[PDB]
Amino acid sequence: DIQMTQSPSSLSASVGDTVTITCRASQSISSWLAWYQQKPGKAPNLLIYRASTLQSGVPSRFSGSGSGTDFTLTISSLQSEDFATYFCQQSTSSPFTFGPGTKLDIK
Amino acid sequence: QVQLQESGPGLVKPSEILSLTCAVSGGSFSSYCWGWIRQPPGKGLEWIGSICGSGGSNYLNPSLKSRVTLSVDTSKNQFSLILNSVTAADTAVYYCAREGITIFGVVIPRVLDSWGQGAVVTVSS
Amino acid sequence: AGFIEGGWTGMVDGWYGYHHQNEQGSGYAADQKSTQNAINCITNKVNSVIEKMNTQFTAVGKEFNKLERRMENLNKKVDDGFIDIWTYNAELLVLLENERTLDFHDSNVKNLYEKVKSQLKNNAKEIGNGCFEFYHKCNDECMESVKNGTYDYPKYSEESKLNREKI
Amino acid sequence: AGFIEGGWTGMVDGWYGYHHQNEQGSGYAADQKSTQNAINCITNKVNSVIEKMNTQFTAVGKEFNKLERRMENLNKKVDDGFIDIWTYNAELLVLLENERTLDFHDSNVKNLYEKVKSQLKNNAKEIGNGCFEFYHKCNDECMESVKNGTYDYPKYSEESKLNREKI
Amino acid sequence: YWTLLEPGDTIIFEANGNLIAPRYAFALSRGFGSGIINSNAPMDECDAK
Amino acid sequence: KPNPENGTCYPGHFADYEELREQLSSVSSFERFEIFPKESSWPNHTTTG
Ligand SMILES: *[C@@H]1O[C@H](CO)[C@@H](O[C@@H]2O[C@H](CO)[C@@H](O[C@@H]3O[C@H](CO)[C@@H](O)[C@H](O)[C@@H]3O)[C@H](O)[C@H]2NC(C)=O)[C@H](O)[C@H]1NC(C)=O
Ligand SMILES: *[C@@H]1O[C@H](CO)[C@@H](O)[C@H](O)[C@H]1NC(C)=O
Ligand SMILES: *[C@@H]1O[C@H](CO)[C@@H](O)[C@H](O)[C@H]1NC(C)=O
Ligand SMILES: *[C@@H]1O[C@H](CO)[C@@H](O)[C@H](O)[C@H]1NC(C)=O
Repeated sequence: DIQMTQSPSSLSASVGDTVTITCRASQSISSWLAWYQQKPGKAPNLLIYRASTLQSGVPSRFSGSGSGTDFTLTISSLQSEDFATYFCQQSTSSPFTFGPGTKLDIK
Repeated sequence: QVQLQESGPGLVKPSEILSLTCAVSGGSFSSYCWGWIRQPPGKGLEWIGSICGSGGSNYLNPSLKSRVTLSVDTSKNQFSLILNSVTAADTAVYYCAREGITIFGVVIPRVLDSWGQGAVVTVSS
Repeated sequence: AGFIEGGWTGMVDGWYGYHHQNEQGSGYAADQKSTQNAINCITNKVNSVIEKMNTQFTAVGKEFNKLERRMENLNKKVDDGFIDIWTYNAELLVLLENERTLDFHDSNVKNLYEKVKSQLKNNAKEIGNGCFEFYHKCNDECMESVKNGTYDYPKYSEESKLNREKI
Repeated sequence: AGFIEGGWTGMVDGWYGYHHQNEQGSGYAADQKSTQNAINCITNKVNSVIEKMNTQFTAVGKEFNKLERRMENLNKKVDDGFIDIWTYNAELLVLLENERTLDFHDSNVKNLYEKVKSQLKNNAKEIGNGCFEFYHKCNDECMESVKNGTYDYPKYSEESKLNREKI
Repeated sequence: YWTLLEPGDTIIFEANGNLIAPRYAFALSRGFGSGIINSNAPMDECDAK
Repeated sequence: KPNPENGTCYPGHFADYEELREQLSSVSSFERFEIFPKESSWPNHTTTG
């Protein structure tokens, strides 16, 4: 129902760089968003809930912000474990669709 | 921290009952919803359906509403997925996860934190 | 199972929700849109009460000898004045905000009740306990359309009129 | 349109008004009584917040030397206390009032809507967009009587009943 | 007795007796607040605003 | 401490106790040095008190 888009589709960066990933939504979802990173063949884990807060047990290098139809996730220092893909999820209504996904890679 | 373990048949013929059972250790079916997430090979995630409490609140995907039925039993402490008329598009890695996160006493809808390691299943001849 | 009777404990998904009874199934449900508005609102209010406060580097403890008695009395007076004003303001503010929170929640319940009543003006008999008993028999798509806000009168008008004539 | 849909920009006469559609003519209108009562109130509310503030000739900046370090610390502490209490109370006051004024406007809109519904009763069908549509043919006199509150129900009850039988 | 001297100032001591001479002097920077407190509690290496 | 055990070795009065306490309540950069030499500055005085 609420269509989800992601940009950029693919991005590459080195260790220690700053990367902004902008998932965008068809209709206003207010401040409700979930960010998940998925290691290849592993269970995805929660990063950001409500687009502004940090779930406990996640390193504080990750930061998210935004409102309206546009949102951003900013990572300060990107280490080796953070090179996995990322996802964007809306939580306001059914169906609770997910983002297409953005892949990170070395250089 | 809850531990999630899921058991699957691992192989399924076309068009019969497909059932997987997910077990949780260190947690109970109290004040936390439980849902199923599947991903097709190389595609994004999607949400099949969610149970909450003990059979009180049942939420289903509109596309899969007739196909999936969620059943719970706290005494044996598992929640299971029942799927009929399985197709080739249903080949996926089934994930069972807990709706463990909450704000101001409400359980946020469909925001998942801890999942299982995954049970692969393929629909083929 | 009505709001005037009490509060449900089975559902935890949202603060506000509907209970549906059908031949096909029976369970609880929750209104994500209404609850999401309210959760956001309460979060903003609490943040404004705590955030608008900004402290600075101040030193409270002071020392004066026997000769400077007027200075000690002045310091005691200004400290007592600050703490009295802060206590009175904080206590009256928190009492008023608690009453607003309960009033806003009650108003949300009444708004939801009036919305579903305006949608089901005469198709469903009103028990008066917070329950709308449908005259016409309809399956789960009917009730979720009531949740969706897309319920229509003419589709079940004749069956409802016949059910009124039966009773 | 409708108030749940949005707000009209065509009407500049008053904050609240009516839109009448008729064969002889259609145009916007305003309910002066309700708008006028509201203006005097907020004029008092805005005036009260600004006027109650009273002032006396005051010198804030004070100078002390090295031998009066405790005093300058005391003066800095007390000035910081006054400016902190002033900014906190004021910021909360504007926020609470802003919520009330906006709610007062809507409460007024809801009170107005019901007055029209009660006067019309069942003669019209509520489209649910905030618009009442007349079953009976209604000329300019009965729209302005709806504005006046002097609409008479048994005069057009027969035509409305016959139009209910047609529909 | 004590006094504070700004940079560029010279202090003069003149006496014929009964003077306790300053063996050491202290050069300090000015911190505006953070007055003295009186406690017997143990010290801990944690930062609290 | 509430009661200091070693407030002063020799009995006497301190001029402006609270003023010095407020001035020394916070110092970012503090160092100890000799304003005068211990033995070079006083040739004709004993300095063995
Ligand atoms: C620093 O403080 C400590 C702790 O108070 C001092 O140590 C002890 O202080 C007490 C109190 O004056 C001394 O007791 C005295 O002993 C003499 C012995 O004849 C007696 O006549 C007095 O009536 C009193 O009871 C105690 O001797 C002393 N302990 C020592 C010196 O080992 C310490 O003296 C203080 N130091 C300075 C430089 O102020
Ligand atoms: C629910 O309402 C939306 C918007 O009014 C509509 O697009 C959708 O089709 C409705 N769903 C059903 C099942 O009628
Ligand atoms: C409008 O109402 C007033 C008071 O009820 C009445 O005196 C007046 O005649 C009414 N106007 C019309 C056109 O009926
Ligand atoms: C010490 O005494 C000698 C001899 O009287 C004199 O020349 C010298 O200036 C004195 N020094 C001081 C510091 O007074």
